[PDB]
Amino acid sequence: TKSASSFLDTFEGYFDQRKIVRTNAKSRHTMSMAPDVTREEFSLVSNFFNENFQKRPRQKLFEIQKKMFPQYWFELTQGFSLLFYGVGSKRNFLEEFAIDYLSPKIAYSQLVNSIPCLILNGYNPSCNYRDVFKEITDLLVPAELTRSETKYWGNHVILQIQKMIDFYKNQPLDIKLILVVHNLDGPSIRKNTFQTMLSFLSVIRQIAIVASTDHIYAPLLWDNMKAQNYNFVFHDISNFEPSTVESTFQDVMK
Amino acid sequence: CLRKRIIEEDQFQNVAANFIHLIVQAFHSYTGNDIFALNDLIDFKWPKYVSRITKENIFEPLALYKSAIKLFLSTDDNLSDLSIISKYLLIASYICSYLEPRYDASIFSRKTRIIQGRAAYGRRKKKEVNPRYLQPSLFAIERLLAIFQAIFPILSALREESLMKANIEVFQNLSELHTLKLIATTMNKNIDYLSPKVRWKVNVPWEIIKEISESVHFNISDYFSDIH
Amino acid sequence: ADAQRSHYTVYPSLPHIPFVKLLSGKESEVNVEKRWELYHQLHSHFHDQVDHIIDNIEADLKAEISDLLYSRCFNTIFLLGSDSTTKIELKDESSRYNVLIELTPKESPNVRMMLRRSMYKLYSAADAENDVSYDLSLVENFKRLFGKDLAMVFNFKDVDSINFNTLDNFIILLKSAFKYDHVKISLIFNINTNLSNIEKNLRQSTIRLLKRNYHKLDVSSNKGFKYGNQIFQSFLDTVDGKLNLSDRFVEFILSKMANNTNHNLQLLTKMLDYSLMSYFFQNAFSVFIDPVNVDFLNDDYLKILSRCPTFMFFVEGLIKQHAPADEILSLLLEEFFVEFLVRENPINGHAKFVARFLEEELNITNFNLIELYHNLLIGKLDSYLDRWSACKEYKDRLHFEPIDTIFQELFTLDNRSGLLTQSIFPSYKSNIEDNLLSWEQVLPSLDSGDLDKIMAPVLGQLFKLYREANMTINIYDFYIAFRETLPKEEILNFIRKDPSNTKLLELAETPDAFDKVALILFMQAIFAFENMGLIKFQSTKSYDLVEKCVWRGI
Amino acid sequence: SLLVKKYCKMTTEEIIRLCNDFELPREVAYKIVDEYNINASRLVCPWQLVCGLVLNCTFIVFNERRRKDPRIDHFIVSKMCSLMLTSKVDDVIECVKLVKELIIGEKWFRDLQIRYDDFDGIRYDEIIFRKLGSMLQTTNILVTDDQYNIWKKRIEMDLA
Amino acid sequence: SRTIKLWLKKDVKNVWENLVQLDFFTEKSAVGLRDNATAAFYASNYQFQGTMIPFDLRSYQMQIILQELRRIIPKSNMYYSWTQL
Repeated sequence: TKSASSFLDTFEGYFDQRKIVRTNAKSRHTMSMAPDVTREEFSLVSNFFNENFQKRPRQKLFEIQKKMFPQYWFELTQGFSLLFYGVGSKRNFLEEFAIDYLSPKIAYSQLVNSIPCLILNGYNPSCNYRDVFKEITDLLVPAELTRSETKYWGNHVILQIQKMIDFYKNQPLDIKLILVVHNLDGPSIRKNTFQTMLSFLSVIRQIAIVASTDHIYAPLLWDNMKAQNYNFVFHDISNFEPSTVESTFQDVMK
Repeated sequence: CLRKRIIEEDQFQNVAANFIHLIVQAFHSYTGNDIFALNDLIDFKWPKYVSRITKENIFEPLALYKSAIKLFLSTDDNLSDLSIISKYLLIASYICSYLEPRYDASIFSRKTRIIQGRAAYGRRKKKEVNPRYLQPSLFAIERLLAIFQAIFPILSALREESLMKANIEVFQNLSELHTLKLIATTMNKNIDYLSPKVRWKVNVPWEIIKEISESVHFNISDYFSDIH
Repeated sequence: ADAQRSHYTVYPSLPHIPFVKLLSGKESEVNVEKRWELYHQLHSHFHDQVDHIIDNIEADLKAEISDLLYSRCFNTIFLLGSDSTTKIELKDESSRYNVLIELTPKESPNVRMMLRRSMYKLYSAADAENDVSYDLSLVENFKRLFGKDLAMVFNFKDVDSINFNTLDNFIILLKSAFKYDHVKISLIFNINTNLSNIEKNLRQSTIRLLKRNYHKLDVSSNKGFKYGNQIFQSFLDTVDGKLNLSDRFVEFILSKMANNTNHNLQLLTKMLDYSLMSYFFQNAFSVFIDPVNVDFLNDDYLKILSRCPTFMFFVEGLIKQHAPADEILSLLLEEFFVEFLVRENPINGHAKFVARFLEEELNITNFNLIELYHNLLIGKLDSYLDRWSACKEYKDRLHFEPIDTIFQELFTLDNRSGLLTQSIFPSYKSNIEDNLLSWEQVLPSLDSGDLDKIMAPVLGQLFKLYREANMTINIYDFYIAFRETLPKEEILNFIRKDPSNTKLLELAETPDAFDKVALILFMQAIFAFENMGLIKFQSTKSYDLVEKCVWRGI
Repeated sequence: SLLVKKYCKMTTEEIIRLCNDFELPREVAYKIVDEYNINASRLVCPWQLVCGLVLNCTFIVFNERRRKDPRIDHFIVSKMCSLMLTSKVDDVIECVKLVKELIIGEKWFRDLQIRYDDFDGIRYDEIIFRKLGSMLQTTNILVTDDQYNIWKKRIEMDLA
Repeated sequence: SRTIKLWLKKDVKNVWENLVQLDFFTEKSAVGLRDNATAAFYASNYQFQGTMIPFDLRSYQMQIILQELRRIIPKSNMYYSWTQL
């Protein structure tokens, strides 16, 4: 079904491809004419093609991308948050960078255990901001709010993070926590309170932020204040990876 | 102020009462029968009326009215910095909110065709209701970005591709416009920005977008003169 | 499994600077550490001045609000372009409580919550230096409880975000306190858009109430360019005598600084910082901004510095001016490199000179020092000074021609590679579209080699058919179009390459094998497109048609 | 002006005559023939498409000569205005940009880009590090080693 | 055409607010004053769409129709002829 349009790109292509199709010019082709495929053969063919089709170019490209790892480390030490984007899964890249590379480098440069890496699976729709902050408060042990700081039915998480920001401004600038956020534009983490929480955590220089995004409209999530607080350096890392872990929360039959 | 004016250069009560009836005769149609609004107008226009009292005017009420006639033709009860991308995004959102999406190729399409085809002909007959008198329509993100690209200002040009694409600055400006509520959504709390079900609409009147377009020297009225 | 969890902490297993070795890895580690420490002193010297400038912004801005706030109606202050981050101070004024109340739109869902939070904060602040009801009778009983007079200063934060009906009703509520002789009320409005947008949302009687005494205050950092010029001058005095700034870089700074208005200074700081990191990470000649490293000259330094176009122009001018060939071959250098890296480059001091002459000798304040520096770089300072109609008599004193010095290309901040664009302000959706459409600029073409050679990756192959289609796509026709591009024989040979997998070998000899494989790959790529936001199902319970959402080049 | 003439008549012999005056390889010339043939019923001016096709192929095939000599890039379009009977050069680069939309993503164009190792004017090993945002990417404010070597050999030739 | 001062939009805004306040106009599909305190508490924590759009675009309905105005407005009024269509 190639379009009979003169244009493909820009607003010219946008206005030229949104024309009106008559009823007799439409196709009444349905999913009932498709060959029937069960879940098991779907799983079998997908894990065969995701492990043997274009695996060697993906391997060589991934070996090119780890030459960027010292530059990523240098951008994290100067206070910038890393945002990775591209076509394909970036989950293995983020855990391999943060765990196998970045945490021993930060721990050895700050001279004995390595830096803890808190992983946020934003592709999970059950990612909850209060339990993430519970894990953060166990990892960092911040001072609790006094009675005048609780305000009047305020959000205790946001007030505690603001107190944390005012505390950590007069501390040595040594990274105490590595916050990895797979799929920062995921279904529950893209909400306003979660983004506000994560940007205010990104204000703190002692927390390293390594995040990834999958949606094409992800920079719509951040206004001027959130872009100032996040302090992103953007890095395009396209690899055409399968993304099989993130697909377990959706139904592939539909 | 009155006793400073009589030293700088029953009848005091006469001129105060005459000012009160002049205020009432000038502004009763505007204030209605409101005691409070007329009291504010009296308090606002009393010192400017005292400041135009002369020796020729103190015993001549009509000439003193004509000397300070500007205070009675206008009520004057009022209190009288966006980026270039934010300004053009506001203009494009107004265009998307008040032009129906089936004739944009009849206005914005300008580029040379290699493949045979026809653009939109345009609207056949004009409507007789000004659409800016009604509530704004809803649009998608990509229509707003397409019209914003259409209306944004423009051998080394071979590798130039002189058309501004929606980079992160455009999306950041759009998000700033949403958090200022110059753009609005269909839902207000727990907003899913990345859902295609969520649509956008302009949230400014015609006067605000008019002075915004004159701030950037954009002819926004030319897109509305032929339509109605 | 941790992959199926919401969140989990990994205590990595621990089995020293991020700077790498340049000169194709032949740089010494001493030079790497010296580059690291040199970058740290330059970064510290810039950021100490930046912190002092930001502190001075805070101090002077609190001073202006404190002046305007002091010396039977509201005392209204409108702070235009505020962004509501400043801590407002109130003095100690004996026999009178000065209580400051911050209200955000999140703390203001209705008038009742505004009053309850305001009176709780008022009672808490009065007690801090028998329970009561948190209502306006606390205001009328304030001198009976605490003995002193009351001065409330309300600070409404993000006034463009609070519901205006609630704010109007709250101002009308606070009007009731005017009948008490021991109460004065000041209101501070953090206006972000403009004042005309605010008064069109308030009722006319409220505007008439607010008109009795109000003061406007432009509190933006863009007003007068007074704070941006100090940051840019601090960066200039950091790099004075060490690094040059290109006209391309300053033009980029101006163009990006125009696109952001509420947050301008930290964008400028971020751009200058990232340029400094990029220079000290990519350039091995950075050690030569310190004169003590001139004994660290090696061969690879000489062949890198011999490709400078200023050196190219200098030696071709030398063969233009000198007839004998013996002196030319002697230069084609190590001693000639040293004697020119210690030049003063007085453009920074002259920029400071015209800045202080424009500010303190001609009483002209509305100039951008970044734009003035760009005009001094391109050589058109007179065309920048002929605007105010007062530099006509001083046109000849402030003349400066640019001196294109030798070997300045090894010590400069530029953008001719687009690295600052790709890292700070990328074309995000355009990069996604171009990686989907092309894909040979992402995946290498190594020369299952046959199927990798002649079949595209599935997402790019789907995007090639997606882009050429209409707004509304039939899913079955899309699958038919996708199946035609695939090789029917090489795919069936590819799934028979592994003899260990038996169920795939069993499915391979089915007469409906290739269509099943094509439909599985098509459905996986379609759900990848749906998760990326490229397509949308325009239904709930059919999933037979999709709508295109994203167009390349928009 | 050959770019103005609407619905004009042409054969494959004129296509081979145009593709042989630019010294393209023969397989690229027949792919240009096939690309015109699969669009031939739907062009308002087929010389626009043909001009863009030969110009986009001759940018790719001689990428090395254009890198070591930029004046070839100032020659080829300057020659082709002599063949399209146009005085201004803006319509030729407009043809290049308009045809570039229609052949990007096509399989044979991508294979040509791979086998000449030319992706929007540069090799793969540079474009991958500009896509990654590497600080160590080979920016062009100096000259290359090959340009420096041939310049040094030329200046040593003209010295004696 | 067949004199009366034509007032500007900014001045007519105050007359419009006074007509809303005197219950001549009513917001479209407005419930108004709730029956019990629980419904009023539920309404007070909701942000109505009419309170965020600009005032010139709010839908309103008449508490008095044009026929009733023709019934009550005396014949000697200078706007009586416009109480008919």
